[PDB]
Amino acid sequence: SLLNSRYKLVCYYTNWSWYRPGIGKYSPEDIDPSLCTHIVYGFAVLGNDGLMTAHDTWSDYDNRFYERVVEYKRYGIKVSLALGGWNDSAGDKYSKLVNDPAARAKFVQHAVAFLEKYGFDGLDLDWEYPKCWQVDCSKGPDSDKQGFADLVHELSAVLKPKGLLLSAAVSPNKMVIDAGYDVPVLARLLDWIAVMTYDYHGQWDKKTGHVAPLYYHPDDDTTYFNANYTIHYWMEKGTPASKIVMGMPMYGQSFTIENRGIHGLNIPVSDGGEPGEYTRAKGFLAYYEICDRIRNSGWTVVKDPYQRMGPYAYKGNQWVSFDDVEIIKKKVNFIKSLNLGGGMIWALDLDDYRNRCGQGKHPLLNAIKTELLNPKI
Ligand SMILES: N[C@@H]1[C@@H](O)[C@H](O[C@@H]2O[C@H](CO)[C@@H](O[C@@H]3O[C@H](CO)[C@@H](O[C@@H]4O[C@H](CO)[C@@H](O[C@@H]5O[C@H](CO)[C@@H](O[C@@H]6O[C@H](CO)[C@@H](O[C@@H]7O[C@H](CO)[C@@H](O[C@@H]8O[C@H](CO)[C@@H](O)[C@H](O)[C@H]8N)[C@H](O)[C@H]7N)[C@H](O)[C@H]6N)[C@H](O)[C@H]5N)[C@H](O)[C@H]4N)[C@H](O)[C@H]3N)[C@H](O)[C@H]2N)[C@@H](CO)O[C@H]1O
Ligand SMILES: *[C@@H]1O[C@H](CO)[C@@H](O[C@@H]2O[C@H](CO)[C@@H](O)[C@H](O)[C@H]2NC(C)=O)[C@H](O)[C@H]1NC(C)=O
Repeated sequence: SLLNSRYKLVCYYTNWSWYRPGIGKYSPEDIDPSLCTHIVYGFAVLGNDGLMTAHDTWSDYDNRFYERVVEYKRYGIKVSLALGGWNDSAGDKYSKLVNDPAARAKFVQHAVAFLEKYGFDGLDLDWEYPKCWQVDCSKGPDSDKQGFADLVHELSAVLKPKGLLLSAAVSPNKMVIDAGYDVPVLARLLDWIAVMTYDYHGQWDKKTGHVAPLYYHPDDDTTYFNANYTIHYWMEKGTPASKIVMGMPMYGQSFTIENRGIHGLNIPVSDGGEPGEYTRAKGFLAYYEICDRIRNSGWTVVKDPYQRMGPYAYKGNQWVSFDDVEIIKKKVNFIKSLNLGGGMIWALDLDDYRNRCGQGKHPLLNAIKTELLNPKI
């Protein structure tokens, strides 16, 4: 079992996946307890009073979603609550908090009481990002770095004596890592660091690219935009391998390409791809939306024979890059070879949990589990 192994498999849960039609609906009881060692509930948010608060009272509270995910502690899974996420990280409110010691002191006592009220095992910090607010390093003050480090210390000082966990989801981008993170302090105090080794490329690049390359590719604009560089950089900055869990995407980045005639990497893009029926977000497709396009709508798949990155698929002017089972096995062997703490997925509700594509239920996540449990490297 994963729980008896030397590896973590940290699964993000998202409360908003409930609000999807038909088979895209995901509920707490859809969580497969054999596939995760840790479940992280996305998200709670930062209230205007500087205190953590529920993001969606109808699900989290009225329909007892918090309690129904904390249910999984009964299997020996550790269940944490994540604070933040992309939308909540817009603007200055996390910076205002961490630069104000009085506000941090108030926040910390309330946050631990909040976790204990609902039975969470710990807190996951997902501020995107200290200093580089929503990856704009011109926006935030340098002092976000020390402020975040002191927030992590102050949370640790209250959580650790109670046996509660503290983790963070962190940038894979060199520039953001350098500006936002006091890596030695975080590495010492956090129980794990979930490196978000995905979203390296997307519609914002104005050209096609892979959501989550593992190794450098000769046509890359930089040597930094791949999981191999990112994970080694976190270690170079002072993170122990055992503290790192490597993120893997259960989804793809989609693109509307400018001309249907060329369809390779780095080709011009006019917009995000057309939204999926279930996830309804331009530029984004769940794995179960992608595999259906390939299986039943004739999308053409291009693989990398050197396995530096997963596949992409295209049809007409639509183009999506994503991870398949093959590249996932390669990434998990990479995790094992570096003796990392384990793997992480974003997110439970985006894998093909319903077996819509006939590859079995949870094909990507089961591929991770099987390779993590395989002794050979
Ligand atoms: N009541 C119910 C409700 O509950 C429910 O509501 C739901 O709630 C949930 C939760 O809030 C919602 O989910 C969220 O949905 C959103 C989508 O709508 C998601 O948003 C996305 O999030 C992802 C991340 O998770 C974002 O991804 C990021 O995107 C940005 C860009 O947008 C990327 O940032 C860019 O990064 C690149 C590098 O990668 C960087 O480029 C560099 O810039 C530098 C500096 O400028 C350059 O350097 C210079 O270069 C030149 C030459 O090269 C030199 O001369 C210079 O010297 C040099 N300095 C360099 O070239 C580049 N390397 C860019 O600058 C940077 N901007 C970022 O990386 C990427 N991570 C994404 O954008 C978001 N859209 C969100 O994640 C979800 N959680 C849910 O949707 C919501 N509905 C409701 C549901 O129905 O129902 C109610 O009932
Ligand atoms: C994985 O990433 C690491 C580190 O970024 C690469 O190892 C480096 O190899 C390059 C060759 O230029 C050197 O810059 C460093 O001297 C190496 N560092 C270490 C610690 O070996 C490694 O090449 C990358 N792997 C692949 C397969 O691309």
